[PDB]
Amino acid sequence: MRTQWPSPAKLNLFLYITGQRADGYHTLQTLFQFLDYGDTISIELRDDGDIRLLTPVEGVEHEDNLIVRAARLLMKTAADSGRLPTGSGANISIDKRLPMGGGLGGGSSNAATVLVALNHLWQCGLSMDELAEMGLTLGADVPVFVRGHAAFAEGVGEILTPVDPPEKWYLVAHPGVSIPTPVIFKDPELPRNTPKRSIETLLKCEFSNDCEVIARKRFREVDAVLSWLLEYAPSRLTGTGACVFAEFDTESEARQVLEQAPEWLNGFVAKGVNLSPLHRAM
Amino acid sequence: MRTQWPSPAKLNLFLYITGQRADGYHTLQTLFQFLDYGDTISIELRDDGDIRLLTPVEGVEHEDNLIVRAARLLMKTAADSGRLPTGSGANISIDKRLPMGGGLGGGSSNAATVLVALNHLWQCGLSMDELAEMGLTLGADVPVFVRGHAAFAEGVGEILTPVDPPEKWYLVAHPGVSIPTPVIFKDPELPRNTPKRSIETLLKCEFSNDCEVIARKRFREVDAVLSWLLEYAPSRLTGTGACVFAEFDTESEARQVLEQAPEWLNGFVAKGVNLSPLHRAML
Ligand SMILES: Nc1ncnc2c1ncn2[C@@H]1O[C@H](COP(=O)(O)OP(=O)(O)O)[C@@H](O)[C@H]1O
Ligand SMILES: Nc1ncnc2c1ncn2[C@@H]1O[C@H](COP(=O)(O)OP(=O)(O)O)[C@@H](O)[C@H]1O
Repeated sequence: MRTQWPSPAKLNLFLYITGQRADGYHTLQTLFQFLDYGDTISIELRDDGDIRLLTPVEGVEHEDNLIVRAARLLMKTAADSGRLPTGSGANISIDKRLPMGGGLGGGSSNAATVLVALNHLWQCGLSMDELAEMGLTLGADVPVFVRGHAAFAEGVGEILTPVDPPEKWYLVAHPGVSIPTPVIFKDPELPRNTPKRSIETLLKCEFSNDCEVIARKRFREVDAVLSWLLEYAPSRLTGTGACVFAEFDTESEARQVLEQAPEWLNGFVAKGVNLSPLHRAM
Repeated sequence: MRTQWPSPAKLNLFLYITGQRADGYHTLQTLFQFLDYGDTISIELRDDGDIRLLTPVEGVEHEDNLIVRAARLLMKTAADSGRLPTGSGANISIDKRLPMGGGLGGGSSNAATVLVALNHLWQCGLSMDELAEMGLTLGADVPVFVRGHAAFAEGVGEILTPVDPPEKWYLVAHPGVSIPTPVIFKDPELPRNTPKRSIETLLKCEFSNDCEVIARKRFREVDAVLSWLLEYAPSRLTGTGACVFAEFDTESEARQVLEQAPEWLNGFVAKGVNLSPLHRAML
């Protein structure tokens, strides 16, 4: 039989870069909230051990797809501890709505959703801790999606504390430019020394994204989108860009501004949700 | 009173790059063993809450030193979970023998030793898991040093399985070139698709380091050292370089080859040990 599984977007409501190790990896303090909007993943079980992604994702080959990578990692990890019933396989299809990149975390969401879904359908019986561990090897943000709650992330992205930030409505704009994450993280002007602070401190401070000053400066398209939206509401970069979000108390106000937006904002409106649509449909 | 604390070197006996995430981070499968050789960190407790590093490290600012970063992170973490006695502080001095970088893990080791030593001396009682967690925020290799045993490391460097590889003797050479880790990791020709395999598979395969082919080609001083050493013994890059190690069954044979070595090898000899000298001193 066929099952459907949400793969929501996220926003980083705040993102602080606390340090960079000698190998180049940046430590962060960041707050994740889900959008009630995203991809939908359909799965049909197989009993011949095969994994198939039936829907190509534009510009990614089958075996590099995070969906396939996640399913094969789960398969291999389970099998190595005798947790994988013989024949365990799946046909996987994605209704893909989230942009590629943008800082909405679509790739990580897809991998989280696949691990959680297949763990359940194959009855591998892995813990959420185990799924989150494994997921972190595939994408920086997979653990927040696997665990399913709005969360303050630190450590190397593995330390997650649930929080319940305001479930606002957002106008999420996608400036017409591609920003690969390394492009921002290699920038010499990137802040990399924001003081580590408590969740109690951060939650009461003004929210900002340390990547924003850089993305705005290097990419005119982000500067244009941000300038346009700040005339209406507090608006920030999510992830390492390019996407930018404007916060509103109600759907009507968000959509009021959307209807005034130029086409080049490539905007949509969605509500922040603290429990993931994945886990909710569970 | 003054206590002394080993901060040993490591070698990666093998290092496989299994993948790279969208954010640029590379996942690895690698085997660590310690050297019975390294830095020594001396600590004197303070009761006024200060942290001082009395010995500056070449080219590294006080507050950018991983010794200071690690001491301050523990203090904050203990204080906020109510596990730091009032006034806990320390004077810290390092007898620094390890090169800067080189793939011997000196910075990570210094940070691990500080965490372990100050956790013990201030009586905070943080677990090894907590100390390894904290440590991984400071350096990629801190967890192996905190947990104190030769180990197979995977995950994002947090998943450590004890292993007992052969305690060989090594001639460790330092080609005369600086290799920042990011330069190797950003290279387009670096392997990033080595199949993730089981520890049993790995332990019974030929050992290699996926970074070596890049380091050799970009920095021919590394190519020189490797070529010279490979005439005498199996030899490989450690970490992302520049250091290269050659393995030997005995100290005599290793020092015999050292004796013949040209000056530009900048070599020393040390024995691999599976229990960290830090943890051995604490027995
Ligand atoms: N199913 C997938 N969805 C999105 N990106 C994918 C997928 N599979 C592989 N990728 C690759 O990995 C990157 C992930 O980017 P993104 O969609 O923002 O996800 P995330 O930010 O969660 O990693 C993309 O650049 C893309 O080339
Ligand atoms: N006490 C320290 N010893 C060595 N390196 C340090 C120290 N403090 C900071 N560093 C930084 O770490 C890098 C060198 O790394 P290395 O000495 O091999 O240890 P590791 O690679 O394990 O951090 C340099 O960029 C240096 O500036």
